[PDB]
Amino acid sequence: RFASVYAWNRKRISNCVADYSVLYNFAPFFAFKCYGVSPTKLNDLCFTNVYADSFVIRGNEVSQIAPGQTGNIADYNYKLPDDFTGCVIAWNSNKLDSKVGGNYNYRYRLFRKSNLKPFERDISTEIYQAGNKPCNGVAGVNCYFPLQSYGFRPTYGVGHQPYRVVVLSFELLHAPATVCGPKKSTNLVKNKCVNFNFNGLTGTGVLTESNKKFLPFQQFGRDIADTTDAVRDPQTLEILDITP
Amino acid sequence: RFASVYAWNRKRISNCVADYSVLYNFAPFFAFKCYGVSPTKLNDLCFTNVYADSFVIRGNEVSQIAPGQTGNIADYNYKLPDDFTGCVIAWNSNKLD
Amino acid sequence: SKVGGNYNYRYRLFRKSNLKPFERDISTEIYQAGNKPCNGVAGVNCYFP
Amino acid sequence: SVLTQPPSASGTPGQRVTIPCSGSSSNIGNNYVYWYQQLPGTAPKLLVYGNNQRPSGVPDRFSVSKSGTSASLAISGLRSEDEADYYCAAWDDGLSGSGWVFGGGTKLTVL
Amino acid sequence: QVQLVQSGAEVKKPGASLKVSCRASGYTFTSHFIHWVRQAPGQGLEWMGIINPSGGASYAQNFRDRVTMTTDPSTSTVYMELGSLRSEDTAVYYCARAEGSSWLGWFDPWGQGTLVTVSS
Ligand SMILES: *[C@@H]1O[C@H](CO)[C@@H](O[C@@H]2O[C@H](CO)[C@@H](O)[C@H](O)[C@H]2NC(C)=O)[C@H](O)[C@H]1NC(C)=O
Ligand SMILES: *[C@@H]1O[C@H](CO)[C@@H](O)[C@H](O)[C@H]1NC(C)=O
Repeated sequence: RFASVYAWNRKRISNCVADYSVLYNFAPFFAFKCYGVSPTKLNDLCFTNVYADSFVIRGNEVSQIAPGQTGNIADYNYKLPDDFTGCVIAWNSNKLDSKVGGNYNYRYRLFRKSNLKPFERDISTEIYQAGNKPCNGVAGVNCYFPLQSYGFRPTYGVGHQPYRVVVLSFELLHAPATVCGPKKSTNLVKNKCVNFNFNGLTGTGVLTESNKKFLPFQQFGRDIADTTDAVRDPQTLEILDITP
Repeated sequence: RFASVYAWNRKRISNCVADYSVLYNFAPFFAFKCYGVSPTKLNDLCFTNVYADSFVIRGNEVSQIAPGQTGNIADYNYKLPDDFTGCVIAWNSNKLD
Repeated sequence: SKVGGNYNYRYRLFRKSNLKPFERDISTEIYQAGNKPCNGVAGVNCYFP
Repeated sequence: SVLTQPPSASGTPGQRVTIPCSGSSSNIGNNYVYWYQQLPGTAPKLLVYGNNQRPSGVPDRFSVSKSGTSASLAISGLRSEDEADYYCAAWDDGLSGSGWVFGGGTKLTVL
Repeated sequence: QVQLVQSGAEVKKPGASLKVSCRASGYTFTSHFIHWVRQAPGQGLEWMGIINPSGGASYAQNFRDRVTMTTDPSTSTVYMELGSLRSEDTAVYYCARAEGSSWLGWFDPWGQGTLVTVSS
């Protein structure tokens, strides 16, 4: 049971090794648009938080799950930020989420005061007062119920079928990362020019014993002019200086 | 005198400011379904041609003034296109007609 | 086309099933259209192709 | 009518006749096919379904084939009961509508 | 031993309505959705509708706006109502039963068939 679009889930993904090769055994995926990353290189990167949102939508609105879009899904049901670096996955589920005789359990909000902020979730059911007069909880003329149920008969065109959507959104940067792909570690060598990767930091240089002190909250002190100069192993906590 | 349904009027609306805030001083409007537009935003949009059709019908056939409907009004008296972006307004007039 | 029949243009009218696109066959084996082999002698149920 | 079937076919008892039905990705390239037999003056019955399975009450002399966006039914050894109309069936999801679409059918007889 | 029986029908003037029955027997009524299919003579077949035998229904969109269905899971029957008939709707209607789950499935029991016609 995916949740309906006005009240979407949000699974926070904690520490793991994340094989994305899976997620490639579910269907043809009517879509699959990775935005900040390219999907062929996901199994070799470290991310800090991977937020997975999940909902259902009609088929002609799958193009509205994108950064900076308009229409009655992206304005006020689910707003992606313009600083987006995730991946939008969407596949048809007319064989599961739609029954004969109307499926009145998928609803979308069509009237609101104004738009949402990015990643904003509302579960309000207060009657939007369009007209100048109050109608005090009794809908009708110039004040309507805000959550309208979808249709999802099976005999609807593609473009009115229930499409399930999972939006992955994850940021890679400060802090550790916690969750990273399967890269298979490797023996650490010292005093040799090598090609190194320290939990996401890709570079070249000679590794040497340092004399700097990162405090348990520090992961890699760059130098003046903003270039990485020291790192701390990802499973030993040894501080090592780097130099071209 | 509204015209009967088989021979409906068609007023083409030329240049002129439409106080959308009016048309809200006529009754309870048994209906008022805006299809392509949402009626709270009408006072801030530009339209090119505003065609106003006008007729009378029985009360159980007001649901047939919609894009893609069947029954003896919508089949051959007045057919709305399936590319509709107007607004259907309907109110009782048993006290007049 | 000549007067008196031109018996040098032939077309295959019976086969097992269809061809693939751009498929060429020069078979002359007797198609068996029955439940009993006729071992290279055509006639009832099995015709020249 | 979106499906494509030959309008007629003929043969002799003891011959293998194939009846095809080719469609599209919406019609066939994304949803099993089913084969129904209409004998004249009756209701339709089942012949073959699911491209590998056959129901009861039928000899398995009828076979099913599927090549991409096409399918077909194969009949070796005709009898006098096989002068009938044959239809193939498939679900389809199209832009204008969706539903349970049929073939045109093929009338098969022996002179 | 499992059969879907109907009612014999007659000539009907165009623009009228037509309620036709489909009584199910021999098995569990609320276990199998019902297909409604239609065939004009000298033409192909086209299916009308699909019915939850205890629930709702859905329709083929080429034949929307003129067909209604109703279940009646006490005397084990479903019904088809077709109003505003035409002269090109002269056909025969079959009422088939489907597989126990949703729309995709085989159609194993079939109706006897009903003749629908218009004349003067
Ligand atoms: C991750 O697991 C590895 C298992 O190999 C840990 O490596 C061992 O850590 C212990 C504790 O210091 C050492 O005594 C062993 O010698 C290490 N193994 C090898 C092969 O060197 C590693 O410490 C773990 N990392 C974390 C952060 O828990
Ligand atoms: C939190 O606040 C934001 C904006 O102030 C609002 O959109 C959201 O609904 C709030 N969440 C809860 C659970 O109240």
